[PDB]
Amino acid sequence: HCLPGHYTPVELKPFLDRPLQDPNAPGASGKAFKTINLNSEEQKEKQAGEEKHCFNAFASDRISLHRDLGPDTRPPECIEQKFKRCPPLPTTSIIIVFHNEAWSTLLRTVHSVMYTSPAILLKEIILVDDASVDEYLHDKLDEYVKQFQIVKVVRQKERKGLITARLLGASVATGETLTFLDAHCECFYGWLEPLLARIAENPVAVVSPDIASIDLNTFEFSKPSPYGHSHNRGNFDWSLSFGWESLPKHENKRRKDETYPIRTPTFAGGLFSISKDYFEYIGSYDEEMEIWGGENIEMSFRVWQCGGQLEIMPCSVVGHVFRSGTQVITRNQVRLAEVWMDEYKEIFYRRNTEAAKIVKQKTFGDISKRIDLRQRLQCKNFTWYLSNVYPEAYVPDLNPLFSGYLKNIGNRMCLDVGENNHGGKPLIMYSCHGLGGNQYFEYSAHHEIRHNIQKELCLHASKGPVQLRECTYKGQKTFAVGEEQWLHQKDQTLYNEALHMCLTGNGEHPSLASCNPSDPFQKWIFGQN
Amino acid sequence: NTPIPRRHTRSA
Ligand SMILES: O=c1ccn([C@@H]2O[C@H](COP(=O)(O)OP(=O)(O)O)[C@@H](O)[C@H]2O)c(=O)[nH]1
Ligand SMILES: *[C@@H]1O[C@H](CO)[C@@H](O)[C@H](O)[C@H]1NC(C)=O
Ligand SMILES: *[C@H]1O[C@H](CO)[C@H](O)[C@H](O)[C@H]1NC(C)=O
Ligand SMILES: [Mn+2]
Repeated sequence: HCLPGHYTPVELKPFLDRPLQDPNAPGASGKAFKTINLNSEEQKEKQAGEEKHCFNAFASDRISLHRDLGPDTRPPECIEQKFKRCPPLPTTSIIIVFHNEAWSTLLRTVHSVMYTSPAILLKEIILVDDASVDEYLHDKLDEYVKQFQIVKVVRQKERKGLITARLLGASVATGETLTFLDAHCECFYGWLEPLLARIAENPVAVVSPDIASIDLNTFEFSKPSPYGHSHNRGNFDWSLSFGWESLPKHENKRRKDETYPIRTPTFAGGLFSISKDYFEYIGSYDEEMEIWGGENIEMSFRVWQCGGQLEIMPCSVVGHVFRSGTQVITRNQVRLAEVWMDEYKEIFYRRNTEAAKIVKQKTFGDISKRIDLRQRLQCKNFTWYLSNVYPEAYVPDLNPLFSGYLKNIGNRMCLDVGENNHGGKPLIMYSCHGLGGNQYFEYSAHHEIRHNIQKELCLHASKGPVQLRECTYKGQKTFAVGEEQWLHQKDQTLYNEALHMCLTGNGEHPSLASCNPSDPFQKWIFGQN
Repeated sequence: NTPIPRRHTRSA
């Protein structure tokens, strides 16, 4: 079953030929649809759509389910890439989980897949209904989908979330590989072959496309650039949030051109392909995780520690409509920390008070099956992960000198880094929540007040609003500069030695003021959670 | 009062 040479373009022709498109139609070729100066009914429809789907459904509903994305703008080595017939390209089962998805967005996803995926690879499209209410997602969907012959709806009767839905999808799939997509995606030209070719070469590779943005207001598709605009890897922070970071120099050097995988410490986890056999062998998903949140970080750690490769294939591009309770997500994160993170789980627990509580109350469930998996696969430990996969990571102290919150006596609020503070921004005063996160601060042996969830940031004294800056102390040669050294004095003042001034919690932004221990706005409690 | 940021994946 193993033929010589490379697949021909005709061998890889798609499952369905895209009908000719109207270049001046709304959102043609992936262009912006500006929905502006609407009649009175029209503004009510758009507003309704926005509240139901958290994207401009008014726009989606006026854009073709068949829209092309214009010329192929990938790097030339992606466009010219040829694939060996031995080992053969494996078949794939597409698995899409949906819950109350717009019709326009779900069926544009399914049409996109059929117009872009080689017929010889596309075994089936499995749509897993996670207990949708919308009636059009019941019999109308079932009947509409029959014409495509390979599309099947699987009904999860009660809402159990993405994890359970994906495992149900995988249990009925007959493809050699599984390809997970969300229900609001558009495939670019050539997206599937690079994922399936990489699994063919390396059966322990878990491979993700480069995920392009579809704009939630205009549905503009951010097209790839032919230079390959400097790529991102996935990471995590010590709140166990998924994030994106630049490639290190060593990875830029290894990748001779864009057909080379990007090795990624973590994956976003919405869009990826895996050998169906490897998905089973590596322990699928932790069945005791509820709804969703954390499963992509858990699977990242498990794949790396248990001997697989987590890769982004930049020749593979899929667009996704990016958008924008806590107990379920925190419990999922505690279960992954308890199984994979060894002694480093305490770094996470100190930053997420709800997680520390779930651990102390032992409400995270039995993990014996995931511990047995880790033992049976002889997985490496989290020290090995950090040394070998993510040697660039900032790793906080396992046992920091001190951590907690900084509560102001004057206004009874907490010092707070605010949203999206990666340095260079002032701080705010915010209601004390006791949750850690944006109110988490550590005290160091060098008298620094660190906020160290993603970057190592230091409270940095200035004439204006105090700021967070990247700490100057980071190893043996370096020093903590005066602006980043603080004394918590017997009068409860936070004193900067360099500027001879005290932090005040008055005004919009905490600032330095002449030291006045009578001023309750200058009195701070460095409390423990 | 805000949660520990997540709910939808962020883009690059
Ligand atoms: O209760 C739920 C909530 C979400 N999803 C699905 O899980 C995927 C991820 O959710 P969403 O797109 O909102 O997450 P994001 O992509 O923004 O991270 C989508 O295919 C959703 O339809 C689900 O099956 N059940
Ligand atoms: C983790 O494995 C490394 C080698 O990869 C070893 O040096 C270290 O002692 C192990 N850690 C623990 C806590 O066993
Ligand atoms: C959520 O964001 C608000 C500001 O919008 C505060 O920074 C608050 O501290 C945050 N909550 C947590 C738990 O970090
Ligand atoms: Mn999504």
